[PDB]
Amino acid sequence: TSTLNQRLVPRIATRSKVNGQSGRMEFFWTILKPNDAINFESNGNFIAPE
Amino acid sequence: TSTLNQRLVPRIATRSKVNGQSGRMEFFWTILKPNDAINFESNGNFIAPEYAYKIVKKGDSTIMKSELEYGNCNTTCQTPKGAINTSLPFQNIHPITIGKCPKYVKSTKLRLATGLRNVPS
Amino acid sequence: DVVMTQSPVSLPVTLGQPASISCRSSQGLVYIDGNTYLNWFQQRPGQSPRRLIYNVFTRDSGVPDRFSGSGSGTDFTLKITTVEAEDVGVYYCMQGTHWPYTFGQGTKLEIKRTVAAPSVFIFPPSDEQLKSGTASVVCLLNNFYPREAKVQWKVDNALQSGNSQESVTEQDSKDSTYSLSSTLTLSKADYEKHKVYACEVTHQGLSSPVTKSFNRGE
Amino acid sequence: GDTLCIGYHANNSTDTVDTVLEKNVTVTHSVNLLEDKHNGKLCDLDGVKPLILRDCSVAGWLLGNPMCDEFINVPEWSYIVEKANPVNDLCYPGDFNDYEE
Amino acid sequence: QVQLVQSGAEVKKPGASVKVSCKASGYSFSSYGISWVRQAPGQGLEWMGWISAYNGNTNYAQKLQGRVTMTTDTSTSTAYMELRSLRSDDTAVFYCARDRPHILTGFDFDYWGQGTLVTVSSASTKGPSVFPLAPSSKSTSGGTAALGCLVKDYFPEPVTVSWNSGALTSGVHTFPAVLQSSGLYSLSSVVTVPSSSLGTQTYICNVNHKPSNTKVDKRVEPKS
Amino acid sequence: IEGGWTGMVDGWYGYHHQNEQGSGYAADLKSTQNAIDGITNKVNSVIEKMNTQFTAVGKEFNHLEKRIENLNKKVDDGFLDIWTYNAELLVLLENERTLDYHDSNVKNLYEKVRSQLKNNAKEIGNGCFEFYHKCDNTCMESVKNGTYDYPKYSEEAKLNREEID
Amino acid sequence: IEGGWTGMVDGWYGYHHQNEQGSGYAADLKSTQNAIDGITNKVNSVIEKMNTQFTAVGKEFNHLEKRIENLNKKVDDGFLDIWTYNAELLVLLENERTLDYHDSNVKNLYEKVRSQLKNNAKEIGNGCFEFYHKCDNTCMESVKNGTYDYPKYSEEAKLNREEID
Amino acid sequence: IEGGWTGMVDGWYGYHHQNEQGSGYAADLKSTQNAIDGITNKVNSVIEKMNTQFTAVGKEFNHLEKRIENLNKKVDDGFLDIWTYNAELLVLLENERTLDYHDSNVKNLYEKVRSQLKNNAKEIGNGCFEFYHKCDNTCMESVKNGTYDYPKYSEEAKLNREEID
Repeated sequence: TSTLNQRLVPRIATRSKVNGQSGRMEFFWTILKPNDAINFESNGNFIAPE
Repeated sequence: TSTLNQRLVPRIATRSKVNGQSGRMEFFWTILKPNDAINFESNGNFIAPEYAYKIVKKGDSTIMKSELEYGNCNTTCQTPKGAINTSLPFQNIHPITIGKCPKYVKSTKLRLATGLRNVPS
Repeated sequence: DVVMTQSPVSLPVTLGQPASISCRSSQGLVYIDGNTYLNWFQQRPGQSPRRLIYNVFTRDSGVPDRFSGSGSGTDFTLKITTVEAEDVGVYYCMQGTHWPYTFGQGTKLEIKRTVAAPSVFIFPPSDEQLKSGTASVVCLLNNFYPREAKVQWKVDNALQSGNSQESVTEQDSKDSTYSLSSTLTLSKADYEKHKVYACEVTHQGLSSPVTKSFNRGE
Repeated sequence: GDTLCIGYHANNSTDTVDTVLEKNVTVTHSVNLLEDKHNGKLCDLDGVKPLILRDCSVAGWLLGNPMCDEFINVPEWSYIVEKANPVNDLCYPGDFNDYEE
Repeated sequence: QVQLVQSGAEVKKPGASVKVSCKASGYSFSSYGISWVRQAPGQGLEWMGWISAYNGNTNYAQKLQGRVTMTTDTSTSTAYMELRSLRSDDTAVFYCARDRPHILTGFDFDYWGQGTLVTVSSASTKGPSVFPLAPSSKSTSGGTAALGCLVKDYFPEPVTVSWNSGALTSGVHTFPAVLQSSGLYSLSSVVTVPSSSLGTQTYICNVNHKPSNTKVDKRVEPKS
Repeated sequence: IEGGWTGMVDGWYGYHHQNEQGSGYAADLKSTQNAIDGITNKVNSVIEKMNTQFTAVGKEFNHLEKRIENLNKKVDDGFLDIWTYNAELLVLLENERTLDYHDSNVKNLYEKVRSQLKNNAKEIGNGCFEFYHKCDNTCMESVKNGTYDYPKYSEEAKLNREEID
Repeated sequence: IEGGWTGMVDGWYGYHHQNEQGSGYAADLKSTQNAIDGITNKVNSVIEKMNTQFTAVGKEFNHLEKRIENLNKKVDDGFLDIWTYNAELLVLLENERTLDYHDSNVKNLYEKVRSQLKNNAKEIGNGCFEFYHKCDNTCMESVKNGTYDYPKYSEEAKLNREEID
Repeated sequence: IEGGWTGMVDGWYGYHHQNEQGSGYAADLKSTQNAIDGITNKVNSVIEKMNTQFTAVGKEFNHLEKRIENLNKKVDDGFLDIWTYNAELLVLLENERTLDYHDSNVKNLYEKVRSQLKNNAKEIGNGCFEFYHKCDNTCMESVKNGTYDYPKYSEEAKLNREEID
């Protein structure tokens, strides 16, 4: 983003099946200023914003 | 690493020869989670890691700074200056303590008054 | 008022296994004197209670070093290393500094932790009491680790409850081995009404429940 | 004549207790909250010996300093004892980072 | 040194006053106080009261305040606990313990007494009816044939059973008495002796109910 | 009452009864016991200090001047020497409150005995009541138990005053 | 003065005038009004607490252990329970200061009346002035208004003393 | 003692001796000097304030909302207005302790002179001892130096009491 160039990584490690699903899905946010670009690049484990 | 993508640089600047060596060697650490990768890339001034401690039985502890011997007595507590086996609520000895150990106060005396002014005859 | 909660009521131990007994108070137990007051007590079965730790950190004159009173806040504990055999018995917290003095509930100790091997028996009534009017039959259980074996009573295949009464011995000093003697007393009329008096014993050492019939005419 | 008098308690407790108005006030009965009782010889905790790191600093034990190598596969320790001013282990010239962390 | 002698065992009917005495000596009685504790039959320990010999500072437990009356005879160094009104629920054994006299000072149940049990029910004393047992099915013949006597239908608690002139030593597992729901009692005293010695070993239950002095020597016979 | 009583080792606040029969030191049971209950509860409640949770907090410069360390350092060093001072004040505070509570109980008992006795006695000495009439051992108990009755001994006392009047 | 006056519902500090004509409860106007002004100003000024500015402050671990959150958390939790305690102390402080201020105003008025009356009256009771001479309703006002004059009634009072002397 | 002495400009606590020969204002040397030593040590010790070290601490938003600045800001602003209040309390505290210490020294000296003189004098006025007998200049020193002797002047004083008795 403008400043949040947050190059992240998944991690293959959780606990028991919560509500029938053992894996986790951490979600994110960012307040975005006008006329600003959000460069999303991923090749897995990514829940993209729509 | 997972998050510590710590792209560092050496610096060519120290003081006099300490123990016969003028240059410096800052060392590092990182707690590492299982199934995680550590991408080390360098083309100089790098002291690479070849051995590491597997963290096991994580349990309460500390790092005591005192010069004292070992005791043959299982005492409920240890402080840099000694051990404590009483029940009074607070200490003045040392903040750093082990498991069971009263809280730490910097006061010289904390006595609550529970009786009358003692005035004999 | 004060509430002394004793967490580990039932405490089987094996010889030489430091075990601990926790007493938790509703309010702080300090007093105007300055010292806390949780002198632990031990009433060895068949004997009168005895004192252990004066206040919270003072062993009594005739108390083994094994016994050790501990704790500073509402949660106090008592740990005895090398749990021995006279160590077994009931223990109580001490009365709170509040005048409501509260001993709390009790904590019982066991000698070791082996498995059960009971010798079950039953005793039909002699004709002597069978003439007084009362008719009672005794089921006997000589040795096993716990104090209960659910001796249930079937008269002509009909479970009998209430008419039964169970009495329990203590852990034999030689070998931790409690003994039981459930008795079921009934009138002569019920004795003559129903010939067949099967019990039923149930515990850990037995994968199969043992019932001994013992009919009226043998 | 018959008389009745009123009075408060007095003992021989030299206990000194301070107040807002006065200090070193001797009271009949008092409770103490602080304490300075410590043996001085570092004893054990719950039957768990500590990693008395003798002279070598905590860094040396971790970084594997050749002197003081005896402490490598020592089993679990209730706590870790480091002598101040580590002398035997110079840990070589260098500055450890994120140290107290 | 340690000598807190309690009074003798006492038996009464509901609604009658009871008086227990704990005489003390062998240790300085410098106004030291005395508190009394009750243990319901095989149940918890409940504190009942405390009296300071130094003063007349009684502290009867809220639960039981009207009935309970406590006294001290400094001259004989003897304390007394008196329950004016009796209840079947009150039936229990009572215990004594020393205490510190000054309220300012804390408490010390350093010495405890001999438990005076007190029974309270509307039932008169009755002699026990001893009845024998037999190895009908031979029991565990290859192990130990078991033989017993049943001491029943008696109202005071103290009973002493002697097996074969008391000479019998191991094998005896006298059991704790159980209140028959009609107010009486029933003991069971059994022995485990190998079925080898059926007639050679004599079997006699020599029981006595001390409060009624029913000294009765009962015969154990091996009916099979 | 500017003088302490060593003989009153049973309770704090007490009376020194003196009759034709003799002289003794009897502590007031309700005053001492109720006061002991309140003082003890003050003590145990004051103990509650409830330090902040152990929030697993440490950071350091990380070689990049992450003063979070010197911040978190000060924060802990500043919470102490502030709470400690504050705690020293609370001790001193409670100390005085117990002391003036004691003085108040004294004065309350002296008013109790004044209210019962009224003009049947002289206020003399440091809190001493000289009875014009003869308060018997029971009568001394009645004053203590709050069950003293002015009229019975009133007329006798009145004539004695008029004799010295 | 160990007893409160219920009849003096107009102001705090007052005088109970008694003449041959009658008896009333007159409050001192200047003492009460000035004291009310000072106490009210203390109250409103104490209210000023001026909490720290709302510096729009929040952070969290950000999944990278940014304890700035647990730091900023403690910081706010530590500022409270410290300021609150500190504020409890200031209340207690001001409380006493108002109470001793009141006692001081009492004693100041008693010295005022002593200074004016001097040996023209007897100090008797709990702050009562028995006039040897007869202070008229006006004379009672003059003592209150601070305009009392010793000489006029002096000689009459002096002879009365000598009569009982 | 409700009145201050302007003539006693040598020391705080003093005695106004009056003999047939004359009248003077003599300060008690040991009381004043010891008290001055203790008060001075209180003053210098209170000064010790030992502010936190200068930990070279400053940060700012760094254009990336690094509130470390507003954190470190509050931290310093919160340490002040807390320590300042706390220091104001310590001043007020020590202030009273010096004042009541002074009152205690007064009362201790008055008990000293009472203990020596006993029934050889009358307690009259605001801390004045009227000698039944004639305490000579030396005798006045002996009371001051603590070396006064009751028996020598006892019998003379006793007869004087009986004369006015």
